[PDB]
Amino acid sequence: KSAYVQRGAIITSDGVTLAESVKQDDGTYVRNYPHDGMASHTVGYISTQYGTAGIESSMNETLTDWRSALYSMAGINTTGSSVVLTINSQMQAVAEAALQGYSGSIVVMDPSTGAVLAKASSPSYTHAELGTIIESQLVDRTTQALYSPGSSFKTVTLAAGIDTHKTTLDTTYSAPGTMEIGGGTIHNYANEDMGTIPLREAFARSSNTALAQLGVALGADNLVSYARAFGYGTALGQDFSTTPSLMPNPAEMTTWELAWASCGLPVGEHASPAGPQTTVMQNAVIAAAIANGGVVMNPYIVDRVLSPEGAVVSTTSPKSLGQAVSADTAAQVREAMLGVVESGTGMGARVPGVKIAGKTGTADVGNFNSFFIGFAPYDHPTLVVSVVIEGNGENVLGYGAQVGGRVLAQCLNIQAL
Ligand SMILES: *C(=O)[C@@H](NC(=O)c1c(-c2ccccc2Cl)noc1C)[C@@H]1N[C@@H](C(=O)O)C(C)(C)S1
Repeated sequence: KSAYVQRGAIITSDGVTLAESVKQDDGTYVRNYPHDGMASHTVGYISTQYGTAGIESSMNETLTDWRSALYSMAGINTTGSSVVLTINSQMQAVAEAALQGYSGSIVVMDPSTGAVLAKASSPSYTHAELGTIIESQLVDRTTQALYSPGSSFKTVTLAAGIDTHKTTLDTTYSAPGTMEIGGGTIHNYANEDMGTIPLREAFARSSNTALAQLGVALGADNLVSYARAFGYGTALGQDFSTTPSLMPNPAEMTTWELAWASCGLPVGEHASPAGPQTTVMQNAVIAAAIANGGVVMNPYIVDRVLSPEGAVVSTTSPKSLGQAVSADTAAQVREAMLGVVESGTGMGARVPGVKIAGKTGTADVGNFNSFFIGFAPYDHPTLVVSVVIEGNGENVLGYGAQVGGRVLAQCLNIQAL
């Protein structure tokens, strides 16, 4: 009976329709996807073969007595209501252009609300291609793929160390090329001996040996608690599905495992999952919480629902998942992240004439992935970005940062119009 009931439209915040139902002469309705290929994973689909995904799935209730027995009356009475997303089409096009030629994903988010302004996964597909045989492409690498976050997770270790008042940005750390911890070995990248340096510098240069010592000083309970307070263990998304980011049961962790976890590498062996394992969306949520004075927002992608004749049925409200760190801690972490871009591993994210802050990472998976989270402008951030570029075959060292800065710069100009 449901082919005869018109399905509501899915529309961007700037007024671009990405999904629509069209009436047949038959009486039935056919699902049409204008600008087919934009925000495909987010818009989603309902397919017998390929399953259901995205807004088509999560808002299916919304987009979907005596008259019900008459199929001829299904068309007149009740139309589906439409969904206006928080996605902006120009920011979406920006994120999609930056992923051309690469596998991975980008999220652009408003740090004060958690509104998702761009959400792109690559490789992507068109709805036309769902009517044919295809495999990778269908995985939503923003929300439904887990990755070792590598050094980008040091944002959480740093935040926890500062928030528990166990260290400060100017506290010095030995940052040798190799160190014995928990009866195993931790190395800096390239075995680089950095000598004794302040934590802000250990963070800007992404020393594993330094940040591992902080993780060990923190202990497993604190490291796991802080990860969870940033959202680990929560299925992020008010109105979309994200697979929870994972940490171990702290009681099961060893010291060596702890050392590695605090650098973003999951090496545990126990009943509970190894961690951290992250989504890109979770990485955005962390950057956003840091950008927003420590207040974690549950991200969302629907702005509002519109009745068939264009009335506002309802509006999403921003909702907090709590205060993960104090405002004072957040300002310190923001400062440390500025250092990453101004003088450490994130210089590829620099954009002349605007202050960009962030944290980079690289995780071995002979393949490695490149991560970046960041926000801008440094003073009064209005945007957050989270990026993964998957190596696969290629060396992609530093690519996440170059992509991140580019996306932020172009999204700021869009914001400005
Ligand atoms: C965290 O991402 C860090 N990554 C590494 O150190 C990592 C290594 C490596 C080499 C020897 C012993 C242990 C490990 Cl994990 N191999 O692959 C990567 C490079 C640092 N962060 C990165 C950046 O912020 O992206 C680096 C490249 C500066 S190293």
